[PDB]
Amino acid sequence: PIRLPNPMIGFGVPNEPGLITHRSLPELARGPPFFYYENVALTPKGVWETISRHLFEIPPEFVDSKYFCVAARKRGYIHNLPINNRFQIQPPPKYTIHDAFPLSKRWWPEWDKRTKLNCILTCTGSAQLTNRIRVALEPYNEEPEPPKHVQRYVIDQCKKWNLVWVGKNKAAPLEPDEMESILGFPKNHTRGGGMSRTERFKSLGNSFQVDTVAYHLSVLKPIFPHGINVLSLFTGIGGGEVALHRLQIKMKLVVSVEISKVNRNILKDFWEQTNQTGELIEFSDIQHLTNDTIEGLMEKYGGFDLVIGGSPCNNLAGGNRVSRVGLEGDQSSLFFEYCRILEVVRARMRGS
DNA sequence: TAAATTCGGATTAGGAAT
DNA sequence: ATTCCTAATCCGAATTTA
Ligand SMILES: Nc1ncnc2c1ncn2[C@@H]1O[C@H](CSCC[C@H](N)C(=O)O)[C@@H](O)[C@H]1O
Repeated sequence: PIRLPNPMIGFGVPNEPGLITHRSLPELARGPPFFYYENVALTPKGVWETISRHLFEIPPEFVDSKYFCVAARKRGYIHNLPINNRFQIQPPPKYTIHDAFPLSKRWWPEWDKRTKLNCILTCTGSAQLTNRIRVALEPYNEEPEPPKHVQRYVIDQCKKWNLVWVGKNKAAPLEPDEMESILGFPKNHTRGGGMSRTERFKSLGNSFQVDTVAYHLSVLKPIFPHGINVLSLFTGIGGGEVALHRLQIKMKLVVSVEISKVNRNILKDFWEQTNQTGELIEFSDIQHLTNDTIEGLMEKYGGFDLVIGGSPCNNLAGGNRVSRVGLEGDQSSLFFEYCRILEVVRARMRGS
């Protein structure tokens, strides 16, 4: 049974002890191509053991992105990248609630001792929840401090729904541009492209924390001085593309596979307004992307140097109330589609 | 009818006391 | 090996807005 590390610092995080500069990886796991798989860390029993077995028995690297941003994000990363001499993209985002939310100290109670947000999810706190918190604190506004039982109803619900103090006894959840900034994306990365505000919440909560991924992908910069061909599976709003962009790693070609059209619109928008000189190729459903097209694309452009993606975690997240059935759920089973495409790439890159 | 709103517990792990 | 607590958690779906 894989037991998650405590602290969840992986092979080491900036400004913290325990950095490991060398690991031994199984020979069946060696590149080329380099690959990078991501999923949530807190899965049902036995999920990561199944994932590792299908990804060459590489032990996952579990990192909580609270060591990179203000909001926790416990994820497991399986990859065959070198782990020595990583680096972070500058400047790093704000570390604490005080610095991330400057206007917060006007409304923040001193019995709310949070210095760190919980994980950014796809379903946001209710407006009726903000009211039930405002009504609970109302009968104690001329008292210096409300009682204890009134305090932890508010504190437990603020932690449960990731609420920040925005007004007088007003605890409201994060807005999309605040999620964008914490997740390492530039401002208004997901505003246009036909994305409704509701769709912005779901696309953001499902995405990478760019600084964490960029820290891991930073070892690629000395290896490829002329750029890389990238195979992006389950691209989303392009977390890996943004990370590679901030690392100043040229993207000669990006074959993206992402089924949501507004996500594909967000990526093409990002591709043009960053003036990417490379070519972007967008596919929709991974279940219709045949092995022969992969080989066909690899023969035109010369194989992929990196295969990066994160399969759906719908059936693995603890927030799922009706369909948290594990790796064989209808959406998270697309993890084996990731292994399918990756095996095609390895066939040409390394042989047998 | 796209968009917005609301509410709906269980599964893990760990600590600490039997 | 049990019991008992705190604690975090890339969510679905039914319904109403507009
Ligand atoms: N059948 C399918 N084919 C291709 N993509 C799919 C798919 N089913 C779900 N997806 C996509 O897989 C993505 C996983 S979310 C991961 C996206 C990435 N971590 C980011 O930075 O945004 C989702 O955006 C979802 O739309």
